[PDB]
This record gives sequence, structure tokens and C-alpha cells, in this order.
Amino acid sequence: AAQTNAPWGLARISSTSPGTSTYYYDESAGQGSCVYVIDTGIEASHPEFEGRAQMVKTYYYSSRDGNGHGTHCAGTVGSRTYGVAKKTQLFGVKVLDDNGSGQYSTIIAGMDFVASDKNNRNCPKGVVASLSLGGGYSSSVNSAAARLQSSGVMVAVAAGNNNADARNYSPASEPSVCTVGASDRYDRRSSFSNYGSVLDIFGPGTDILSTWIGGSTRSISGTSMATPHVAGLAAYLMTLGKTTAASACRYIADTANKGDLSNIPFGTVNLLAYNNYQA
Ligand SMILES: [Ca+2]
Ligand SMILES: [Ca+2]
Repeated sequence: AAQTNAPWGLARISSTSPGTSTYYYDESAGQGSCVYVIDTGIEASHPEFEGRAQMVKTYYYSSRDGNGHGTHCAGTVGSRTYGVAKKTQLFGVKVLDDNGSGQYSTIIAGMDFVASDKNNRNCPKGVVASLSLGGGYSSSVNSAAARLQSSGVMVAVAAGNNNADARNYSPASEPSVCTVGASDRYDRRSSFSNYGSVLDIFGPGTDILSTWIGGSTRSISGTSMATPHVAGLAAYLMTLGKTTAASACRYIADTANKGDLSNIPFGTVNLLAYNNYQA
């Protein structure tokens, strides 16, 4: 299948070179996989989700996304027009309030929730979690991410938007998960993206168009935007049977576009997520 006039980041992960505008993908489109979006929530009634999204847990007074971040990033995972894996099932877990903030104790509880809730869901091709959040280093937050990964969930996390070494941020600095940096449409590291030896992969992160609350759309930038491209790609590749939750991050790094990015400091991987699609 091919989506013409696609958002640049979708086209970028289906191409060996920048500057294309078609997103090529296998029709299976992540069907049978499930992706938890752990964020501000999901506006599940947005037409772009086609009924494939639902809120399963909130830690505040409502389940509604009053912010937009969670709806945006879920749309990059699996909305019809803006998503990588267009037939996946999306579950929302609201660990951030409508101002986009959350306590570490709540974030940890949300990850432990996913590790157990997945056992109650029908996800025959596997389970992914997308965490576009982060803050200062916390061994307790890292441990919670490691637990989620160990339980059988492919965990993708943002490297952070500080233009610094990701070793000082959590859960980015936890080695056992998939830590995602951000790139722009000209194959430069996004000027805000963290770096360091703990990064596993880069994905598109500058000027990412996706769903927004109020049934709308908008374009925003961050490593928070890059992470759902990798989460969607993992769900897409697990549905195809090419990899599992335990090895998906390694498989994506193995099959990435290598050496394409500019302004990558020595010691950081030069790997850009790529779906290797051949019609
Ligand atoms: Ca290339
Ligand atoms: Ca890693």
C-alpha cells in the first residue's frame, strides 16, 4: 500500500533518502498488535481513530485528554491519516494531567498497570508501550521501565529535549528499553534532541503533523514526537512476524538507515528508523 502526500515523517521511515512524500507500507498495518500510549490521555472519539482507541486507566479526575499531547502521539502510532500502524489497537493511560505534568509515583504506577493489564487484552501479535515523557534521573522510574520491558512489552521512550546527554534523564537512561532521538526533514539531528551512548535509534521529531483534541490536527516538535514513530514501527513489524517485543529495538537498529544523519556527536548512534518495505 502507499499513502500519497503523507506527513514527511511517515514518508521518511519508508525511504532510504529524505525528500519523499509517499508512505509505503504493508497492508497488515499492525492489525492484531496493541499499543499503550502513556501520556495525557486520548480523545478516543476522534474520527481518525476509527473506533480503534480507548481509555483504559486514568490517575486524575477524568479520562479526557484536556491537553492534546496524548492524542497527538497516539495519532502518530495508529491514526488513519497520520499513523505508522494504521490498524493497531490503541489503549490510553492518563498519567499526566492536562497541563502535561505528573508525579514520578504516578508514572511508575502507570507502567506497572500496563504490565498487568495486557494480560486481560486480546493482542495476539504483541504489545508495545509509547512513553513520550521524561524528567531528571530517577533509579525508581528506570526500574519501572525495565520491569515493563521484562514483562513482555516493547517499551519505547523519548530521549528528552535538552540538547544534552540522555544519561541524566529518566526513563531515557534505562538501557533495557528503546531510547529514541529526534531528526528533522533534512536528516539533521533536531536541535533540541538529547544524545549519548544510551540512545538506540532516531525517528522523525521536528514539525510532526498529527491528531489534536477537539477533532482537530496540529504540528509540533520534540523527541516526544519521535517516540511514537518507533512504537508504531515496532507494532507494525511484530504483526509482520519479523521480530518480538524482547528484540524489536535491536531489530529496528539492525535494519535502520545507517549514516544518513548530520550533527550526530561522536559516540551517538547514526541510525534512522526504516521499515524496509518492498512491494
Ligand atoms: Ca540513505
Ligand atoms: Ca536501549
